[PDB]
Amino acid sequence: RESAFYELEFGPRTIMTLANFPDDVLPLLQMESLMTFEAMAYLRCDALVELGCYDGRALEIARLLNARYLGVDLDQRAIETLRTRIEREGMSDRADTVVDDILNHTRRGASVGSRALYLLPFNLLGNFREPKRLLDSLAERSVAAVVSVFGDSAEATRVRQSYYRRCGVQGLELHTRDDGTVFTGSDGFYSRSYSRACLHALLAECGLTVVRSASNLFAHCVTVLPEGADQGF
Amino acid sequence: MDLTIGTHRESAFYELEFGPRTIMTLANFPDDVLPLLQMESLMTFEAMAYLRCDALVELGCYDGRALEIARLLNARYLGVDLDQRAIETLRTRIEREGMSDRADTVVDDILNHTRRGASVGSRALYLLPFNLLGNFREPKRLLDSLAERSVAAVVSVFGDSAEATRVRQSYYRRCGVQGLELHTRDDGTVFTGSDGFYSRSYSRACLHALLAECGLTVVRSASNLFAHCVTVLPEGADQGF
Ligand SMILES: CSC[C@H]1O[C@@H](n2cnc3c(N)ncnc32)[C@H](O)[C@@H]1O
Ligand SMILES: CSC[C@H]1O[C@@H](n2cnc3c(N)ncnc32)[C@H](O)[C@@H]1O
Repeated sequence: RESAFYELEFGPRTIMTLANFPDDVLPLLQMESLMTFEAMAYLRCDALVELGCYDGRALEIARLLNARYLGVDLDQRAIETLRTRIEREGMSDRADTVVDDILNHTRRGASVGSRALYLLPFNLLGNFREPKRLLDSLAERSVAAVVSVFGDSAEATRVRQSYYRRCGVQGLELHTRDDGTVFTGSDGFYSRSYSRACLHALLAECGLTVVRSASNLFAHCVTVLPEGADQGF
Repeated sequence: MDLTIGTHRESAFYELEFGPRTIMTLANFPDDVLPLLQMESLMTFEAMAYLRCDALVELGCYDGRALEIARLLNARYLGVDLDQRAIETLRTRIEREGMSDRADTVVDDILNHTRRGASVGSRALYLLPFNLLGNFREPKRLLDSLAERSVAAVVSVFGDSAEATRVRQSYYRRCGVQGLELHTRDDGTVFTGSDGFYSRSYSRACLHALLAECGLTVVRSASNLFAHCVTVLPEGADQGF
């Protein structure tokens, strides 16, 4: 199961500590941040729900839009950092956190605001062997999602190999596929990249319409609407 | 006549072989640096769209930390840095992302560029990212130079909160700044180092006062626990489309 590696004491910390990031990770994070900001404005989302938020990697986006924020992560320590930041930034009335599995939240959690955008950041979707389970759950509590994945360029694969080595992923193996590159590790680590075509196809199969699609050397970022989601203001 | 007079100007530390690399390597960043970088990225993106800037000039761009902003707006981009290795990385990325027609780089002192450089596009926004302004003991000459080739600037600085000062101390130690000293001041804490390293933070009030003294009007101001980011217009810059 996808949650196995991130239930390990230092699974999340090793993956999300900036100290383990090659410089070339930054353009993926920057594209995703800008797309999330623009999507929330255009689709009139009053709430941002960040799945796998760690220490609140998208909190600043909600802050600049005066939107509600919910961060969901399994990492208790990273959530305490986020809780402290929310308090010190005077955002207690607008921002909250939950320590839970993201699938528990998407299937069972209460609504955040009236029009919530769900962010799947920094290749979160790529950590799922069966991603349809997560994508199918989004429609219930959201009018929109932003999905950020690693691409399948030679440079993307090289950056990822360097990244996952620095994180100290054990039994790290590279598996070249048609529609992306899969990395596996011995402690249940799983991460795949996506071709633009494979990502679009997967999203269509789960009833998610692509409104915006951005690509750089390292990443694909898409803004999607559920089929049957209200498109109003 | 004098052995070291004129040798500790802002450019001195960044003319050292590994000066730029040590400061701009993402691995040396505490996690709490990321909200500063995210806020300035969002403000730069929004400013360019609203003010109809067709060009982004990133001063101290390193490997092209704001290239993605220009790319997502289909804007022209110029990256200015003293670091040849980081500019080479940026040139490769520009080629591979098919931006050779609209993105360029210069290896030069940012002050040489702002004083003597040709215009970029028709309406350029100048980005002073990641506390660049704070590396100057006397920043007024840089701010005074901005009006000539720009209709707008985004200025990103560390704030003077207890947390900001602690994050900066951790950050500068991870960069391996030698003889690191912390100088507490009301309007922004100053860190110094052995090889000419100088970095100050700014209070909201001090940053606003400095910008006004240099004829730069704040039109948007954002703050978090760690940082202040402002969008400024020069007094007399055209504000058309
Ligand atoms: C951005 S993907 C990595 C981050 O997402 C978090 N994460 C990954 N999978 C889950 C999950 N199933 N439930 C909650 N948080 C998760 C990890 O703890 C880490 O902070
Ligand atoms: C964001 S401040 C650090 C970055 O700005 C660059 N930088 C600092 N001062 C100058 C300067 N005077 N001219 C050019 N690049 C500079 C450094 O080389 C580094 O990439």
